[PDB]
Amino acid sequence: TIPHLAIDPFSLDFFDDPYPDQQTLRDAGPVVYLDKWNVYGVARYAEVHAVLNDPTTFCSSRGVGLSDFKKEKPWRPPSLILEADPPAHTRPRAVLSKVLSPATMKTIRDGFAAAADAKVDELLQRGCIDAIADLAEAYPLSVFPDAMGLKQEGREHLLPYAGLVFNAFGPPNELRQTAIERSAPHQAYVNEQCQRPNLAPGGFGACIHAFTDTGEITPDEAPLLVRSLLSAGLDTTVNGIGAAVYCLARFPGELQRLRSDPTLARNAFEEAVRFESPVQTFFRTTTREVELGGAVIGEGEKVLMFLGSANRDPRRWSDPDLYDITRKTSGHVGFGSGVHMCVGQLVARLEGEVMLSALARKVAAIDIDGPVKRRFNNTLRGLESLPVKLTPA
Ligand code: HEM
Ligand SMILES: CCCc1ccc(C(=O)O)cc1
Ligand SMILES: [Cl-]
Repeated sequence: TIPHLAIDPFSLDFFDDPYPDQQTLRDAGPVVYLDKWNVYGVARYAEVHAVLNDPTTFCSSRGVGLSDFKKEKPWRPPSLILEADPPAHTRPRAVLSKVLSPATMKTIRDGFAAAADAKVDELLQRGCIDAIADLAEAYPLSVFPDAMGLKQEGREHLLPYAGLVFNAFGPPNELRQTAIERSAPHQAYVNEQCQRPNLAPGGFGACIHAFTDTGEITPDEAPLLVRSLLSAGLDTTVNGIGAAVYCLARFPGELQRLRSDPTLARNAFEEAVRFESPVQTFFRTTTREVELGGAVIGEGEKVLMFLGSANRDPRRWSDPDLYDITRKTSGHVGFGSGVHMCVGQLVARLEGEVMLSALARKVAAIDIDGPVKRRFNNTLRGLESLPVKLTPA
């Protein structure tokens, strides 16, 4: 039989410090039932990995939030990629893979790296800065909207829209209800920018539209795929970079190793994604009765995957609660796993790498010098404010 737990993984108490409850979730069994929301939960690495890698049994087209699209109306038209299963998923996935391809990274790296170096030089002139607003947020804002081909006007709607998207995967708690209440202006802005004439030549948005000539997607699919990048492409990186800086600030020995070998920048970022898991949770819906970790789950049930917990599971990781920039990080599930594994992962890693490279070369110490404030969101883990003093190398 499956253990029933009263833990609310979407409560502010949980967000404030999820680690003890995540252990309780892992140790109760391979599959638990969360009475608060009437969903199954898997918090160990093995089951999270298994669920992610069986999209046939554990589907996405009934939503990857708590809401079951078979029962309730989606809050916005479903994503053609995140909220689709093969074979409908396959061609939109291929388009985004090509738009954000290894070859595409060559076209943006120079500019992304220059912007990272410039940002760190700017911050060093101030010394004492907020590593969230002034760095984790400022840097992606300085490169990603431009890479998308967005106009300047209205960009202030991007972070609010993303906060909404990520809150909306949650249960109908206050965070979700308030986000949806306030959604109209952000939706209006984002939806408008997804149209072809509003996306600058050569940018990711224009490229998605260009693919409508190939037979991979129709012209009416392009705006929703642009919408995907404007939903997933900014706030994720904000929280990833924030995570990495927060790790370096707390683990000075690791900052020193990074300074000594800046080639560790990419793995130092990857390890931060594992360690903090800025994207904490996703759901699937079962398409049949299924046996998972000795437990039987009926058809049409929501299954909550704890990515952050999987990334700290001692059954998989040695010293999971240590930040180690030379850890073998391959296998972590912070970007997911399988057919939906983050299609933007090369952009995320590029941003993280060039920022950590800039810090590695320019900064001697990162010392927290004010109160740290956490930001609460149904799906994202990260900080509201991280006051630090940056000492120049
Ligand atoms: C550190 C930064 C990021 C993290 C931690 C992250 C995390 C994730 C995760 C866990 C998934 C899997 C969702 C699932 O299995 O249902 C995912 C998918 C996705 N991500 Fe990322 N992401 C990041 C950055 C980005 C960026 C920069 C972009 C685009 C520029 C992006 C676009 C997408 C899209 C479109 C999907 C859906 C892919 C599919 O359904 O096939 N993400 N991401
Ligand atoms: C971690 C990224 C989560 C995510 C992925 C895809 C979408 C979308 O296609 O709209 C929105 C959010
Ligand atoms: Cl929308």
